Amino acid sequence: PINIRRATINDIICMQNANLHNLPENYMMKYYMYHILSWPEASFVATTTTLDCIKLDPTYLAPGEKLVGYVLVKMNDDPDQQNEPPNGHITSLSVMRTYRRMGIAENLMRQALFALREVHQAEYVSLHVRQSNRAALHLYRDTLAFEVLSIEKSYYQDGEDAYAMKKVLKLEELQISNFTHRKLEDDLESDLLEDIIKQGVNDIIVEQKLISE
Amino acid sequence: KKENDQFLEALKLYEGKQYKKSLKLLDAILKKGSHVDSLALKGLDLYSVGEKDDAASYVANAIRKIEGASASPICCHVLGIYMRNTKEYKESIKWFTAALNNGSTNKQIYRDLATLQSQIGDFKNALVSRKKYWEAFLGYRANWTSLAVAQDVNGERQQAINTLSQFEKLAEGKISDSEKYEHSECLMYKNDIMYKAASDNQDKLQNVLKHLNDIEPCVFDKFGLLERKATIYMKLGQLKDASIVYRTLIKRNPDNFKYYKLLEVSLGIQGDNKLKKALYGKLEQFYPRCEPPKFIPLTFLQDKEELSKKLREYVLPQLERGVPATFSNVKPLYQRRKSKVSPLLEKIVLDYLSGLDPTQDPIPFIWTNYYLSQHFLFLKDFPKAQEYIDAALDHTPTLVEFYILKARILKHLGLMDTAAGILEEGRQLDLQDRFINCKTVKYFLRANNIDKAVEVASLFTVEASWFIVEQAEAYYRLYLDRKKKLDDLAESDKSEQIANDIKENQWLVRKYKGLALKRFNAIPKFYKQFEDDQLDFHSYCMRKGTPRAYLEMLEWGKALYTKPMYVRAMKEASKLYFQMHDDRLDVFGEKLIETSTPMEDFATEFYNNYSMQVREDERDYILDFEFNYRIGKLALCFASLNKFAKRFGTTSGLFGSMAIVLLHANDINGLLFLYRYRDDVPIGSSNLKEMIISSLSPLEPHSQNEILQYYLY
Ligand SMILES: Nc1nc2c(ncn2[C@@H]2O[C@H](COP(=O)(O)OP(=O)(O)O)[C@@H](OP(=O)(O)OP(=O)(O)O)[C@H]2O)c(=O)[nH]1
Repeated sequence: PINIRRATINDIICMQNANLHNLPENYMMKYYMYHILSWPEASFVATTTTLDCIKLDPTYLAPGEKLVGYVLVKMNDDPDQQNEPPNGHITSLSVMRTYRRMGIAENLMRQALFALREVHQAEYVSLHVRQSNRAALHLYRDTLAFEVLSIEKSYYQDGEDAYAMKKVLKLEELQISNFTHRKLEDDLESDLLEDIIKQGVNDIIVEQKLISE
Repeated sequence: KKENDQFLEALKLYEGKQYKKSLKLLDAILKKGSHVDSLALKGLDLYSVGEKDDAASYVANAIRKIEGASASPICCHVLGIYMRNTKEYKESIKWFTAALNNGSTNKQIYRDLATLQSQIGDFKNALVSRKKYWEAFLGYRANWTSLAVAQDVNGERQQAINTLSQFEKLAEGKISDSEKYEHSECLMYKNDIMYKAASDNQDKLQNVLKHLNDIEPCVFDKFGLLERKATIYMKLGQLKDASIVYRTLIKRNPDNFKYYKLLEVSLGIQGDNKLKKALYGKLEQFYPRCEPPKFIPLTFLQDKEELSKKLREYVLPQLERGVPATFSNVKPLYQRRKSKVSPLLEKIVLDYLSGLDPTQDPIPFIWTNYYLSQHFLFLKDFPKAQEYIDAALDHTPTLVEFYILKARILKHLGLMDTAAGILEEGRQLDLQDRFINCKTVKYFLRANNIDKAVEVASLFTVEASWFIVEQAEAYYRLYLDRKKKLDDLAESDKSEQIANDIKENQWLVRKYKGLALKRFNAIPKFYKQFEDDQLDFHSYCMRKGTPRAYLEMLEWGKALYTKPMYVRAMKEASKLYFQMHDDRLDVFGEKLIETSTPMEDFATEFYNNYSMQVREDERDYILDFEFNYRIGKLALCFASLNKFAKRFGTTSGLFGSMAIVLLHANDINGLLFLYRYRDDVPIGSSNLKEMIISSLSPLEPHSQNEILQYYLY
């Protein structure tokens, strides 16, 4: 199965080797280090995992633990904008296409957005998406509720239109537990195992598989 | 005195990054030649502008003309800078300190020193420089953070905690909004240090807890703080308390497996299948879309009918949605509970396939066939693996996943060119998919088709380290093949044929062997640069206020030469060096292939750095054995043999095989180790080879072939 957790510097060599880049390998490594050592609470990865029950591939952090996705995140640190409100930037959202249809991109983004609001009191996040892919559009506008402000024309290096998107960040709305159902939740107080010993006949019936011989 | 003025203008110019204009003034002072520091500055100027060969000459010159060892503070400083640019960090340290020893008043030299000393691992002296800088500049928080960090790195945990407490006092009222983050990090960092120091002491741990509770309002890393809090409760034996925190962590990220397993431990149910079943049924209600509540039970259920139902509920909905990774998601179960889970999933998925119409349910259809192909490939049933992937391809030939899997099958069958060719069909589906481009490059390299690999990768026309190591291994295989063609190639009218051919294959052998060594050697160069990439962060992390991340980076730095790619390059490259050592009795790397010191070459470029960093419980003892064996240090060979047995027992065939090679001075690998030491230990040799072949029977075709060609050459 797939695990979601915070990125650490121990993830960056695998991030580097997970994709071909146009920049040189040492530039990328320094770039990854700059992110993870500047905003060490903002970035997240998705990996496979094995649980307790030889051409070493460069994307394994550990046996049975392969990097399959990540979201690399930063706060605004342009000197030319030192008087603007704290905002967040998604430097990179990257999920292996083979690991599609498992909600990975959404889960990474949701952790990123919450961390941005909670750790850095970021007020908004801004971003652009190629007019080409509706999957990214659907992810940001629909699933994640980004506002589509406008369409910046010929925005990309190769001349493609971009959607300009922005999301105002509000801690109460970004709370992860808002998105667990498509709605019971843990009250963080009651006993979880309370059910097992209830004596009502309907309890005895439904909780059948918990009574041993 | 007119010269000193010119020099000083030059110095200013250099500092203003105006190198060519600075050089003009120097060329003039030198045209009039004895001038030590105009020599040094010219050196630094030439370096700044690309003239590296000349820069070195001028620098070396200035340094010869410095017999007294007493140069001017400015000259010393200039040399310090030059040495740092060329990455002679120890040299840079000597010059920078000489600058101060000769009366420099630039306090910034201490900051430059602290960086360099931290970089070479001299944290005792780095701490001295941090103290000296800090006392000159008590008003900058970054200097307090670096001093505390330097203290912690030297083991002075109480001192580090005390330094952080001091700054807290200074800042007690003057924490701007611009400063809340750094403050947050320094509070958590202090908690870290107090936490380590507390060890298992209950009273100390209780203080770490109250501190953590006091800082919480000012700490923005809630994840870090909750994890710390739970761990403290555990160490205090306050399990119910820890379980609340873990449930709090799960609620913040219900997709992180780790918190669920810690929750089990905190409830005392890690060994109770019934209670865990209850816990996960409960969590499943809170987190119905998340993996852990659904997957963890697949890991422990023993009742067949119960396990089968939960497996069905986990797998079938994924097949229905057409999830490519369905099999990957359950693979750990096939790995860890094979006998139990495998026949259950086989029936579940065959039954599901039975009820699908390819026309009305095409997505479930093809993805179910895809799952089954992986299922049977994993169990080594190749005809079935082929049939199920074929059913998917025949139905929908435009999905690249089907080609990846078809290629993997053929790769297991040992048909490397074919495997590459199939992936290359997948690639043609979308030439803009970089990920498929890269797997294709790799497959062609595995087939030793370097031209095609380079060509495919040149669509995005810089060397990646993974590419370079795959290319090295290809060259090595090509080397072995050319050598074998040369050995098998060993009247007068065709005795002109074999004559030129030998001469051709002698060339290629040297070409490939040299190219393999050159490619492998590039890997330690990458990793040394990763190490060097820490340089900026000794200061920068202090300025940014991320001391905890900085300490994680230092741990990463101390593990670089134990990383998977580095270790892979080191183990493969050893084949060559060890050989060259035995047999002993630059665009193509000929200079590397004709070394007089293969073993000192290996140790210097690969083995020493790995040896310094590797943990004893991760050491390759066979490598140590083989290495010291050729170094004449048989004492270490015994140590290696012993420490090997003390981990794997002495039943291992490799264990027996190894002991003998030292004494003289069925199980496949054991028989093999003996073989590559047949010229030193008296074996059947020919009866050993026949043994090694009889053992090959069970393994998959690829493993058979690889051994027959490149291990029993
Ligand atoms: N560093 C490291 N690497 C690991 C580990 N386990 C597996 N790998 C590698 O990841 C790739 C996937 O291996 P498998 O899932 O066993 O599948 P495969 O060999 O049949 O392709 C393989 O490299 P590959 O030959 O490049 O795979 P492929 O691209 O041909 O599929 C394998 O060697 C591990 O614990 N650590």
